[PDB]
Amino acid sequence: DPGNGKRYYVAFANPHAFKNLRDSMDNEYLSNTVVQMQASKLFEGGDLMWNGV
Amino acid sequence: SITIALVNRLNNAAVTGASTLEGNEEDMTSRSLRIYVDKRRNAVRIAEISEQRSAISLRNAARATLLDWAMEDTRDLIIEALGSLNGTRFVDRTAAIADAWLVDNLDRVYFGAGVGSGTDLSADLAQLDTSADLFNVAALDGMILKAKTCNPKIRPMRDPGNGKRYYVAFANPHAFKNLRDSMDNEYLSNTVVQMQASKLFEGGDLMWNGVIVKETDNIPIYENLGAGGTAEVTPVYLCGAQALAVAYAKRWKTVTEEFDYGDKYGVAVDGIYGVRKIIFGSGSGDTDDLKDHGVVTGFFATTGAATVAAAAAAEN
Amino acid sequence: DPGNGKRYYVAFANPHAFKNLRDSMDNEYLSNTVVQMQASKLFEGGDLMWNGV
Amino acid sequence: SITIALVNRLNNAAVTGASTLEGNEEDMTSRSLRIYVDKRRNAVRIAEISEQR
Amino acid sequence: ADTTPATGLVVQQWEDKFFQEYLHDGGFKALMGTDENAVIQVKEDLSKKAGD
Repeated sequence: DPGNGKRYYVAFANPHAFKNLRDSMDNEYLSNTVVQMQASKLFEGGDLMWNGV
Repeated sequence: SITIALVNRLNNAAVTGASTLEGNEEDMTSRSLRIYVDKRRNAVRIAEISEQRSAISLRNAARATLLDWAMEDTRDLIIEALGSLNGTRFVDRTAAIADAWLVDNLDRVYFGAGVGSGTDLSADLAQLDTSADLFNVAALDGMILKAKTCNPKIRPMRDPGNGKRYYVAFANPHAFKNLRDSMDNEYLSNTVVQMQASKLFEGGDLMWNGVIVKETDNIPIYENLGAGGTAEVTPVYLCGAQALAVAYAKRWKTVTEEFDYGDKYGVAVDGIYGVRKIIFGSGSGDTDDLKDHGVVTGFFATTGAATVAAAAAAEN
Repeated sequence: DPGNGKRYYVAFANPHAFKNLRDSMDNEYLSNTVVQMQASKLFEGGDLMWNGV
Repeated sequence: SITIALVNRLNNAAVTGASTLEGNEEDMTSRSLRIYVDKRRNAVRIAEISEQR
Repeated sequence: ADTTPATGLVVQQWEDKFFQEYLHDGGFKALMGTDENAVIQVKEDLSKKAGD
């Protein structure tokens, strides 16, 4: 809880559920955001981040 | 031949409380793979009068061509091993071998658009049409998921950080072009990453979901293996760590010899080695149900010219 | 042949063929890329680059 | 004229360990191209009266 | 003719090294801590005292 209305949580999901989440995320957000860290995850991959989770 | 070993993981429930552990030990399982080696050589012989007549140096040309031939032979052996079905060459596959390989490796085989049954390889290839069964981002993502959900997990080539697992995919120029057509105006032209954006113009090895896709010009295109008996089929190989094994009994070496009182001079390149695809069993026996250790194979339809004849690529 | 699978070639085309290629390339790729040189080529009209050619 | 040369690649099957290589060698093929040179010239001649006019 | 080794005299070699299966550790070790706001709480108090 670093303040400023930001609250962080962890999430654990199976590779199939993670693949579904990434499919929902990439075609809309990851391919369009100007944030380098999240944009690079479209190619490098890794754990996703959404709404502080 | 040389035999390499793999040690399977232990999957037994813990002995809790004061229960005796003596006599209730876990049975460790091991698997073996035998890789053969063979001697491969080539040579070029030149006459002295032909050396005098020629404007160029024929000895240097012979040495250079022999080195290039050795490199090409090694590359062809590696590519052929990548597409071997349980150690058998794909063009020399039978119905029984192909069916057994497909049944025992269904967690590592992904046909185009995620189609195909789990009993016959011929029908599964016959379900591939050039319309919707091309090599695209969806097929690559499905193959990556397959690489992460097999019962014996495929080791990524690198673990750089937070959940990133890297693999190397090898694809034909036509499959690479299909992947680029899938990636060009959707992700490559809109991303803010300069390194990936530049690849749209200065084309090179692509990157997607941690997989580095490479364009290898010598991946075979099998003829008349698709839908309707007229669609070409190309394999794409997604490999992690420990995908292929090369045994070297004697590395590539060059020798020179003289014939006919020194009139003729010959240069030879020779080497004793063998390239195989690392496969281990999964059944009760040592090699009962062999599985591809570190390789995911995907067959996709293509419109490119077939490099393998229809009779050669048929299921003999 | 610098590396990383990069192979370069030079294409010579007539202004009509060049115009057709630019018409195929402008509304699809050059208008959205973040590469400064290729984006500037949309308004300056320099020699085109595609797939290393 | 001048002559340039090209050396074709070897495309023969590898020899098995027990097979004999002595006498079953592969013949290297070499190709040549002959480039001719010629004298090209062009002249313009002007009269003195035309220079005055 | 040419002398070849007998079929049963062809030597096979075995390697003393072995491969290991790839296992994902889950990544829970990064969330373990003794702080009050740790996602996974580690209580090592029974390592010095008595009790189950």
